[PDB]
Amino acid sequence: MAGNFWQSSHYLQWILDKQDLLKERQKDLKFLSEEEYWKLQIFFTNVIQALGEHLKLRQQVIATATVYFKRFYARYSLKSIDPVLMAPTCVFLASKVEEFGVVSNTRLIAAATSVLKTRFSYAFPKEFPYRMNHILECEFYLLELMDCCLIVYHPYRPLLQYVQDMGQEDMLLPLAWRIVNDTYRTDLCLLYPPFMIALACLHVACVVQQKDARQWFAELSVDMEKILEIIRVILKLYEQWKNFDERKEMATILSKMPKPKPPP
Amino acid sequence: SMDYDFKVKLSSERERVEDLFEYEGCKVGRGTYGHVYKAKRKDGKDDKDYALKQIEGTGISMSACREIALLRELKHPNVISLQKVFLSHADRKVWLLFDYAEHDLWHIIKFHRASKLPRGMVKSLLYQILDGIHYLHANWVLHRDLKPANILVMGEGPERGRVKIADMGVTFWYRAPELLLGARHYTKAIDIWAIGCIFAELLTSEPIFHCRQSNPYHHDQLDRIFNVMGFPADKDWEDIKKMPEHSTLMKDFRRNTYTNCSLIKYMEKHKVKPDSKAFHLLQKLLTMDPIKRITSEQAMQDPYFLEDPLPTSDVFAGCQIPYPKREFL
Ligand SMILES: CN(C)C(=O)Cn1cc(-c2ccc(-c3cncc4ccccc34)cc2)cn1
Repeated sequence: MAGNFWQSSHYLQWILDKQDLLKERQKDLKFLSEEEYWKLQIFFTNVIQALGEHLKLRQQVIATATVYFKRFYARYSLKSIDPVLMAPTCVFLASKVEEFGVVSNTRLIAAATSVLKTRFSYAFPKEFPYRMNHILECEFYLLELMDCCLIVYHPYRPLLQYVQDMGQEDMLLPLAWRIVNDTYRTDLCLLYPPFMIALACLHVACVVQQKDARQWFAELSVDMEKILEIIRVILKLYEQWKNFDERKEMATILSKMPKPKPPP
Repeated sequence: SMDYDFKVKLSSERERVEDLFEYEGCKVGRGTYGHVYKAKRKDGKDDKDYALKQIEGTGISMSACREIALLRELKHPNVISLQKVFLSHADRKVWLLFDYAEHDLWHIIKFHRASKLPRGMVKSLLYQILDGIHYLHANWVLHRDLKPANILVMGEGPERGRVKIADMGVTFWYRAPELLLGARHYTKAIDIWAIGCIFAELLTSEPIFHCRQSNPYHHDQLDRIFNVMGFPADKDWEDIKKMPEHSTLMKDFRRNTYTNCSLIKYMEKHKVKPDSKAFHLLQKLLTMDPIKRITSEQAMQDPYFLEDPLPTSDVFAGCQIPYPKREFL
């Protein structure tokens, strides 16, 4: 699949208003601060990233799984479904959509158990508690509450088209691609079209590597106001990165997070 | 694991297929894809016929995933339209809802060859197949298995005569020769060969490469392609040497066996003039070399669709439909 973004379910249903997102978030903001909430989103982004790395999945599969996770918690509370169960479920569903196949029961559970044990022991003292019956249940809820919107468009594809158009695919692409992976620590994928995130990442990459791309950028006819809005978020994300000690803070932030209520 | 109040609210508000539609004993289709039912709304809001596709297996399979993912994005008059998705939590079965197409090419062809096809209808069917596949190909979507049973034709109603391309995910009569020779990947030309196979079947009422019933190499099917087409010369398909099953082809076959075999001779026996615009388009679709096969956009621009009669939006062209309604299995 590689269709027009303006006719996609991604644009027509999953490009949200920054204020609608904040209003839906207010349910969880009674337990966690605005700061603690974006730290928790970074944490699970990095959890999905470690899951995809372990399973040897391409960056597109990892990114599709990230967007699913972010999309679900944009409409629902962190207590509705445990994010520790949502993270491997998203990875499982995105692997099927992106044509990478069905991760087996034993391969998926072992990946979730190992990743949390060897890479997230600072936040999780107990072993991964869920089994395949939990993933398969969560999968049905995830598919239902996303209105069956499975095709996700990412900034990686237009970014490669932009760098190739510049004739700087060797110099700029490694850094710009890395900056794109980092946007998954923010809500940009829920607010702006992918090509726009790719242009802002390429702009930050040109600034870091000190390259005059002003001419190329001026011959685009894109809303540079919206590109500047994304740049500020990218710049802000690195300052957030500096002041956030994931390993020292996550145990307390996960304890503050609302948990699923059991039946009476 | 999951909030009680969240689960309870969703269960109370979830629309269940059995509450919305009556389909018990209404099965009209069966296959690898799953089962199809001719259903009616339980709430009398509509008297319209609907198609309910119950997918094969528990949970969401690769075929169910691929069909939901694509049909949710694809909007074309010649591609089947997904109206709703039902996730039956009780038995973990996936249901897909569409508008009911009364006919398909499998049944239309079956009716005609049983008698033993109007040429305006054949041209109209083909232009709508090429139109629908051109849209899919423009969105980098491949059918992978085009056959008459997938080319649905709408019956009486607001969309009379409209072709709908269905199914997104035993018989190799529509499989391109490069697949039969071990080509690992699916390509646009593989879909084009299939359309060429369908077009020959609509023009003659017989499957051009009919063959008697897990490796990619199917000797009997390739033999039938060469009895119709003739053995490909080096000049005709230069990369035949690059095929994984080329050594097997050289071991099992001899160019001499199909010396008096050509598409001209085959089509002539079924009363299709080799100098007609229909034949020349068919030969461009049925090209052995995939890189030498015409595209859907180039096929739609063919002077065949400019010749009398022009293709129509209603393939039947307002004439009474002779084909019977689908029987309940
Ligand atoms: C073993 N045999 C002999 C068979 O299955 C006989 N058969 C039945 C069919 C068939 C049944 C239903 C539809 C259909 C109709 N309307 C809308 C649809 C939407 C999505 C999928 C299918 C449809 C199309 C074909 C073909 N062949």
